[PDB]
Amino acid sequence: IQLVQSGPELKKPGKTVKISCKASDYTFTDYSLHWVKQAPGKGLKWMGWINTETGDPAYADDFKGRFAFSLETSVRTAYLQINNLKNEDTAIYFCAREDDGLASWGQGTTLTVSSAKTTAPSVYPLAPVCTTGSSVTLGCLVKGYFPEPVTLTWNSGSLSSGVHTFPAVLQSDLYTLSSSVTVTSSTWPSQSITCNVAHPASSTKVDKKIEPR
Amino acid sequence: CSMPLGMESKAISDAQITASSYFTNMFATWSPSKARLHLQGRSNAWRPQVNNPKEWLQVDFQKTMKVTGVTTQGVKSLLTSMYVKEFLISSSQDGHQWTLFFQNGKVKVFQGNQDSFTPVVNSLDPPLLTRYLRIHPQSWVHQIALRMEVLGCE
Amino acid sequence: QIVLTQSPAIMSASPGEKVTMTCSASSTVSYMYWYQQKPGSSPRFLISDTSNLASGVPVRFSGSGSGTSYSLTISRIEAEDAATYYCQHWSSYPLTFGGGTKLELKRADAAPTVSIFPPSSEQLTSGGASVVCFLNNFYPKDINVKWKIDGSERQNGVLNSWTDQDSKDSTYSMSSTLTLTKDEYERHNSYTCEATHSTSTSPIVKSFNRNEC
Ligand SMILES: [Mg+2]
Repeated sequence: IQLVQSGPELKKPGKTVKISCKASDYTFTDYSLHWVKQAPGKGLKWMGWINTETGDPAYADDFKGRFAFSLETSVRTAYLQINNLKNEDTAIYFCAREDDGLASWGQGTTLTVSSAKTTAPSVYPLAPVCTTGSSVTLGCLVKGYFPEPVTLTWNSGSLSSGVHTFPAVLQSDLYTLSSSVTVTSSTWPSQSITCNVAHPASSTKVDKKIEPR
Repeated sequence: CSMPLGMESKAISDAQITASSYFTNMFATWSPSKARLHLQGRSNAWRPQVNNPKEWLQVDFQKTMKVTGVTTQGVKSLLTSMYVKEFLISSSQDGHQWTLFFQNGKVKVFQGNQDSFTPVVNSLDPPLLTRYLRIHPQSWVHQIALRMEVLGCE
Repeated sequence: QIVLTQSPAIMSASPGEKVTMTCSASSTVSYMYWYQQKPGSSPRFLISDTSNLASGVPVRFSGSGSGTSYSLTISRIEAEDAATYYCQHWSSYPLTFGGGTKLELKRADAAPTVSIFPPSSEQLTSGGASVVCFLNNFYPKDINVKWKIDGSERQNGVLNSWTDQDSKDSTYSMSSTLTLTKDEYERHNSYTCEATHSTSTSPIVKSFNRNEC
């Protein structure tokens, strides 16, 4: 069982967003749907639910006002609308199919409310100085983007072992992120190691070959 | 004064809903707390352990409430529709002594459901004032199954 | 309306050990549900109806309890069981989650592997200069980095990011990034990263000269 929510959203304070939740099979009007909100450091907060056979939505106390649940049964999709956006709406929103519990969950939808501009990252290679022994650590620095997310891979994904990618840190309205990779010295610089970075929000798609100094 | 007292919303918690018996086993549980109007999922209705006219579902509002009506609904299970056609209502204020609901002198027999998905409303006239509500199925189609809502106010 | 209270908030255990974590309702519920969430992922259904394993869930998990007291047990914890665990009830309005029990894995203390990287040329061609230092695969999580330039320490311009516990080897990593101007950076020759960790009274340090290497 799968539920596929739509993608990340950057919205201006005071505007409206509509997040969707599509279901794989059609046992769809057979189970209720729930919305759950997760704020960065907090756990999970129930927003409420909607009856998929009748369309009746029900809201939790903390969400009576600027929230609306809704459906499109033909295309097996539930919706979550938020009106008049504020900073506190910034979070991940999950949907969940109730089946003697919240038995299936969607992958989540990040919402960011901010008047800040979309900014593309710069991608810098991190070559070691000079290398030393039988293994060498390389790197990649992704600097000055907004909003989240970026994806970073090494050699398109083929090099995944030995890898440390670090969560984005925010200052001042700009994110910075980095990733390290450890390989054998007989492999680099002889073989090629490329840092792959994408930032859909600014349609940015860069590849930086790590090159010896 | 015809508000949903919380069967559908669960303002009436699970533990406020009980019954003489319920149908259950390895695969399914049709417990009293399943008797909530428009509930979905599997085993989405109350069902007695066995089918007869001496069974009842009970709601304990914990408060005294003015009940102005009940809404009942059946369920469809494995392509078969089960529902209650006729029922009685009784009430108490101590959960041991039970007062039948009469009308025009005679014991009132409410006309409930004719299918498994359509909800049917029945007024309580005069408005009943009670803590404990009971519903007693008396006739039915294929099997006893019940989803319900109590309508009232403070 | 029933509130859920989970203890402990954080707890710690070595691979192979047993853990029990508790969840107390403010009033009787019918069943208790449990969920696991790893960082960056959706929550996942563990236990249906107080003690039934949800689909796909390994048998070292089990739940119990009734009335107002329930508990989850992992009989022989593994490294990938590092997560936050939530209990949840739907016995009355509103649907509620507990605030989560965070399970951290104890492992052999590990000192950080440190690596330093000079500003890239491409970054320099733009008036910024970032020096990046990776502190990888250490335990326990509490660590300190300080930057120094030709002997003298330096506090701001510094940006740090910690990883969550590795679900394979149970270590933590940290990236530190000291940002500058191309002008400021080119004034000095030696740059140094200082890792202080409870594995040693003497810090792990790495360095480079913009001369030679
Ligand atoms: Mg029974």
